[PDB]
Amino acid sequence: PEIVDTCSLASPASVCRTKHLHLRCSVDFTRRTLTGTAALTVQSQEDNLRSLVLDTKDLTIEKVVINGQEVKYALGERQSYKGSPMEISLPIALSKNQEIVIEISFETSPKSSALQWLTPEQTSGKEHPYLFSQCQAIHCRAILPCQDTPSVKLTYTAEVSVPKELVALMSAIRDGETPDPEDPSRKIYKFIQKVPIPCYLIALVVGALESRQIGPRTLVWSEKEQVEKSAYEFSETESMLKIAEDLGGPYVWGQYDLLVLPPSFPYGGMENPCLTFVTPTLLAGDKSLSNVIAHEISHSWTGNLVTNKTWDHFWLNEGHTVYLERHICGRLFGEKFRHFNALGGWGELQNSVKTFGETHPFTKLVVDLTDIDPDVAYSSVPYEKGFALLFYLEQLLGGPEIFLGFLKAYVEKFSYKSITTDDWKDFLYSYFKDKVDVLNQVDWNAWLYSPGLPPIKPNYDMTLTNACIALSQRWITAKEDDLNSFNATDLKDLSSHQLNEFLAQTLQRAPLPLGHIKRMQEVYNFNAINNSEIRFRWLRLCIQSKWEDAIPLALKMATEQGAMKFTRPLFKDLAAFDKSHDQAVRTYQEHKASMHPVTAMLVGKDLKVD
Ligand SMILES: [Yb+3]
Ligand SMILES: [Zn+2]
Repeated sequence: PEIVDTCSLASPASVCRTKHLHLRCSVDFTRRTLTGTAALTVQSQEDNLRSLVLDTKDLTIEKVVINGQEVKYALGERQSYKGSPMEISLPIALSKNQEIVIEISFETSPKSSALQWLTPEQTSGKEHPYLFSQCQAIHCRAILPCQDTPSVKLTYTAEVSVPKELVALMSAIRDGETPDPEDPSRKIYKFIQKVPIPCYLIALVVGALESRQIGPRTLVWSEKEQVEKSAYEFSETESMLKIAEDLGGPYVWGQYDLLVLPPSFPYGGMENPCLTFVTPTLLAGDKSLSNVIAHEISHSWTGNLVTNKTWDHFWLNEGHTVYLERHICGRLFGEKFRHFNALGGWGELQNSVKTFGETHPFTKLVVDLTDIDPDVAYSSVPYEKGFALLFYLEQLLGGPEIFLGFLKAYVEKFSYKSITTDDWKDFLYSYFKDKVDVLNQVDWNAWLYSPGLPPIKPNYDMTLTNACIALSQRWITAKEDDLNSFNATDLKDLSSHQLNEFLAQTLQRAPLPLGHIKRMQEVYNFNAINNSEIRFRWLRLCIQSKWEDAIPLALKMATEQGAMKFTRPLFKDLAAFDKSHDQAVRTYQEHKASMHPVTAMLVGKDLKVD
C-alpha cells in the first residue's frame, strides 16, 4: 500500500521522518522577515540514507549544520506554488531508524504566503505592528524548511524573540518569557507542543495581545478593544468542549485558547492546537456564530488527532469535523436544529456544485491535487459532501447514537496517525461488519470519485426550515401588487439562523426584481444587521439584483474584513454587475498590497486581473 503526497517536493515518510522541531527565531518588523534556526530531528526509514529533500518556498538559506559542521545542500529550481526543493547532503550515512538533527539557518521573505505583516494603522490600537501565520495547507514550507506534508507528524519547542512591548503566541503551551539577552529591547517567548502534529498546524502570532479567562482551560486573546466582546461571544466554549470530549474521547491538548485576529484573517477559524484562530467577523454580539467554535473544537479530534495523509483526502478532516460540529450544536440546541443546519449545509453544497459546474474535478469528494494549488481548489465540497456522506451512512446504519459509536472508535483507532480514504473505508466496514450488506448498498465510486451532487440526498427534518422556505417563496412568487403585504412582523418568529436561511433560499433564485429588494429593505431593514453571514447574503442578493445603493456597502464589507468566504464572492458579484465592475477592479488594485497574500492571489484570479 503506497501513496505519495503530490503537494510535497520533500522526501516522503517512507524515506525519513521528522520527529521533532526546535525553532529559535526572531521577528523583524522593520524588515518583515522572520529569522532563525529550525533544528529538525530526522529519523531515517531506510538503509544507508545519505541525503534528503525538504520543502521550501521563498526562503533564504544562510547555512545548514549537522554535528557542528556546515554541510552541502542545494536548492532546486522553483516549482510555482510548490516552492523550491532543498536537498541536503548528510555528512554520514544513516541506518534505518537512526536519527540526527539538522539545524537550518534561514530567513523568510516579506512576501511569504504563510504570513501577513500589518502596520500599526491596520490594527485596532494603531500603535503597534502585528504578525500572524496560516500554514494550512502547504504554507509551512514558506516559514521554515520542512517535510511539508500531513503524512509526517512531529512535536516541537520554540523560542521567539519579539519587541519587548509585544506578545508572541503559538499552537503550543506557553512555557515562559524573559528579556532577550542579545538585545534588551526584546522579549523571548518560549513554547512546547508535546503532542505529535502535522506541520500545517504550526502557528505564530505576534501583536499587542491581551487575554481574559472564560473557562477552566480557556483564555481568549485579542487586542485590548476586542477582549470584552470576545469573552462574551465565545462563552459557550467550555460547555462545547465537554460535549466534544463525550463524543470523541479525552481532549489531549491541555489548554484550548482562542485568538481573535484582525479583520484580514482569511478563514472563519483555524484549528491550531492549543490556540484556535478565529475571524473577528464572528463577533455578532449574540453568540449566533458559535458553530464555528464547535467546528474548530471538533478538529482537536478529527483532523488534529486523526489526520489526512495528503490533501487529496482533506474531506476526512472536514467532513467528520462538520459532522461532530453539528452534534455539539444538536446537543446544545436540539436534534431539530442539527437537521436544520445539516439541511442548510446541503444548500451550500448545491451552491458550490453550481458554481464549479457539475462535472468539475473540484466537486469530487476525493480530489487529485497533482499540479493544483490547494488554495485554488478549496471550497465547501469536502465539508458538505463529506458531511452528506456521513449523515447518509448514519441513517443507513441505524441512527445518530450508533454512528457516534463508530466515530469515537475511529478517532481512537487512528489517534496520532495520518490516513487515506481507504483506511477510513476499511475501518467503517470492519466496525460495521455485521452490516456489510447495508454498506454494500452505497454507490462508493459515485460518492468518493464522481463530480456533482451526491447520488442520494439524506432525509432531513424540516421543522425549522419550513417558515424560511415559505417566506422565501412568498417573495419570489410575489408580483408588484403583493409587495404591500410584507411587514416587519414577517420576521417576528424567526431566529437569526432562520433569517440567514431565508436569505440563502432567496439568494439561490437571484436576481429578484429590484423593486422587491427595495421593499425588503423598507420593511425588514436588513441594512441595519451586522451579523456577518446575514449581511453577506443580503448584500449579495442586492448586488446580484442590481441595486446600485448596495455597491458602497458591498465594497465596504469586502475590504474592511478579509474572510475569503465573504470577500471573494462579494468582489466577484461586484465585478459581474456592470455598474460596479470598474470600481471592484480598482478597489482591489488599491488594496492588494496590504491584503493577506493568499486572499490577494485568489481575488486576483477571480477578477482576472494582472
Ligand atoms: Yb547498511
Ligand atoms: Zn474545518
